[PDB]
Amino acid sequence: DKKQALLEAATQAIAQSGIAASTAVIARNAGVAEGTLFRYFATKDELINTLYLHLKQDLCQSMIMELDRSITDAKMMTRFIWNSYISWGLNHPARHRAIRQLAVSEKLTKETEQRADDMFPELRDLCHRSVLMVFMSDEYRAFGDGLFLALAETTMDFAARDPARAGEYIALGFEAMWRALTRE
Amino acid sequence: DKKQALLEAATQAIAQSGIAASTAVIARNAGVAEGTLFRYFATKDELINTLYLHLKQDLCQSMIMELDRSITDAKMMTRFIWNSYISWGLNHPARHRAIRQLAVSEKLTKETEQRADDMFPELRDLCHRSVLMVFMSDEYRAFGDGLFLALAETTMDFAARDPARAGEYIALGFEAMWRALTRE
Ligand SMILES: CCNc1cc2oc3c/c(=[NH+]\CC)c(C)cc-3c(-c3ccccc3C(=O)OCC)c2cc1C
Ligand SMILES: CCNc1cc2oc3c/c(=[NH+]\CC)c(C)cc-3c(-c3ccccc3C(=O)OCC)c2cc1C
Repeated sequence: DKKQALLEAATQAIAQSGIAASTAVIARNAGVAEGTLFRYFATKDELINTLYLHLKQDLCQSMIMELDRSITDAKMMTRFIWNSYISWGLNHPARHRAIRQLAVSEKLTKETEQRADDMFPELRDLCHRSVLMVFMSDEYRAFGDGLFLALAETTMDFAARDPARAGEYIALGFEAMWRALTRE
Repeated sequence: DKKQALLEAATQAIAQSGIAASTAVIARNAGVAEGTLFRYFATKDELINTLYLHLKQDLCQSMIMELDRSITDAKMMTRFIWNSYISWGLNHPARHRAIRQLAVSEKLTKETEQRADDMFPELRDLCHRSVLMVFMSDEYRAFGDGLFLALAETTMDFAARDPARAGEYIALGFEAMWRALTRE
């Protein structure tokens, strides 16, 4: 009756005031004290590896409930999953604007990845089969992830401000990143 | 001497808070009164247009200065241009953050936008020949510009954090931008 208020506080804080959020305001929302948070989340990073897993879970649980488990085409499957990502993102700006710092902050662990890699078996093998091998290496994977998110968030941004073309931005955005990240 | 101060301040604030940045914080950081800022620039939107041009001219001066005539190959010529642009962004990180948020802000006038296209007449032609027809159009230009800027921004951010591999991020990002925006 408070943990998801200490994550319903962080999301709304990381969002507005960047990875350096003021734990003071944080308390004023979940209604707790400093050590309280630290009795759920040991350190500030654990908070950032857990809040990321929290916000990731939701994003995936969202992306799975729209998976038409029947279609074959790797690109078509990637196209349908891109729709979900944009949807969740438009539905949950603050959430998305918080998962944004997290995936590009480095305060993340390598097990946090396998949590965010396995947590959706379908996209993981799909990427292995579609993404340039260079964006699958240890050295340039984060870069590849960075480009994908920057393209998704740009697509989110335009969709939200011009709702009548939204569909066209989604399709245009998807095709752009597909050429950028997959095999020719 | 105050106008330049206002510009320099507006750059630093927009980089941090986008176009929502306060006109009071801007004046204050430039060591002038908020009333004064508004005698130089009657609206916030007028400030937004001038700083855009200020920044664009600065960015294009760098590109022109570093352009090699000897370059006869089209793809190679846009690579060299890309390096300069990234470099300009590595050198001037707030200038680029401000430039990107201004560029995508829907408050730019038609003349600003026209006068911008026409600072690098030759690169401007270059873009018309290379770039996907759809990203040059009336409806979707602004999206293209956004996609482009997202890619160079992510390139720039990875190169600055992990400079050991700066050259590779820059090359990888160029190739990603090329497949995303240019025609076959
Ligand atoms: C919070 C959301 N976080 C992420 C969401 C992502 O969604 C992705 C969707 C994709 N299509 C569906 C729209 C493709 C092709 C790659 C994606 C990547 C991705 C990009 C570059 C390299 C690897 C991956 C990647 O996921 O590697 C898995 C083996 C990705 C990465 C992150 C961090
Ligand atoms: C502050 C910087 N402002 C801009 C700088 C830009 O630099 C660009 C460099 C390029 N090559 C070198 C790396 C290419 C190919 C396109 C570029 C575009 C561009 C991208 C998409 C659609 C049109 C254009 C464009 O410039 O259209 C002109 C008609 C571009 C756009 C803006 C706003």
